[PDB]
Amino acid sequence: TKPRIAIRYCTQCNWLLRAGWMAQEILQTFASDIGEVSLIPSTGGLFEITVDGTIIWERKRDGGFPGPKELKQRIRDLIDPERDLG
Amino acid sequence: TKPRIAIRYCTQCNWLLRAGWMAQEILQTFASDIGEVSLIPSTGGLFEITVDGTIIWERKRDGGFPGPKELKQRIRDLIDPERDLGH
Amino acid sequence: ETKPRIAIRYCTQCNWLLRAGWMAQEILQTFASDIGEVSLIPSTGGLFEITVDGTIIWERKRDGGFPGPKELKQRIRDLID
Amino acid sequence: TETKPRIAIRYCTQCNWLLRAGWMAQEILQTFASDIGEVSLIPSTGGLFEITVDGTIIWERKRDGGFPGPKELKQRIRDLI
Repeated sequence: TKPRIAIRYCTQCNWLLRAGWMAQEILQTFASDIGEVSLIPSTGGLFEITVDGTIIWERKRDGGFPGPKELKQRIRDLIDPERDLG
Repeated sequence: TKPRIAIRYCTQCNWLLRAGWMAQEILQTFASDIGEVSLIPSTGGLFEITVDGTIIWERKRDGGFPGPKELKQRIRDLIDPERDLGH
Repeated sequence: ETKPRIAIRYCTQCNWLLRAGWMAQEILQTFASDIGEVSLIPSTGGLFEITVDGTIIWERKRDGGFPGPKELKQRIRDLID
Repeated sequence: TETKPRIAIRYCTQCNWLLRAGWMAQEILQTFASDIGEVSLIPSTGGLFEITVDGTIIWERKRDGGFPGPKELKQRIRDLI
């Protein structure tokens, strides 16, 4: 059972591009280790990324949007903490 | 009920880019109307797109990869064939 | 020794930015080494045209739509390699 | 400057920065559309990540401390234009 990642993003805030980019950054790094990445259109300024239900990022709490390094690290810390990302 | 869309794509075939693009084309067109689009890393030359489990594209069956028009129309046809897409 | 410059002109209104950006990435993934740049150029009514140093390798009307990634990479390969 | 801005994103190809460069290109073009002349994606070497407008640097990896978020990227472009 490989982990499942969800990205909930506000459609009218035009956050689809950044959500899709982040999905592709995740899949490029963790291709063989994750089951899927789900892009979930949402409303009202929501931007949230979960790994099997655990929030690794949420816009209000985390103060914006993640850079690729910090996103990969937070996913790694949950699914494969021993992996060196460089 | 808002459908779940899944795109299964072969990781080692370098098909992430096209899978991600199609996900974006789908979400851009059907924003509200779609529950989610899942990108599902797969192996062995698989490229398959399903709408709530119903196959709307598969590489071997359909002879390659879909253009954005045919992709959008196939999804529309499955969710409400009477819905106009302008376009 | 100067590297080819590829341009993708696309209709802004037709929402063709997504497919243009995707093609730019398919091109740079495959020919990273051999090309100098890929330029995305927002353009007017119904245009979708790809050029390699001015040479047209795809136009929407004349080629009957939009290219699949194999026939895009092959047409570039033929011109640059 | 009286021509439409030419934007260029030079990115390290061996670092797998194509994804993030193509993404920023799309963010820029989605926001500014035909107010931009072009966004050029330029395969580079050696950890380079540089964004210019008509040749003026508005972002560089080592002096700006990494990679821009969409909000700041767009504003720096807006500032010049």
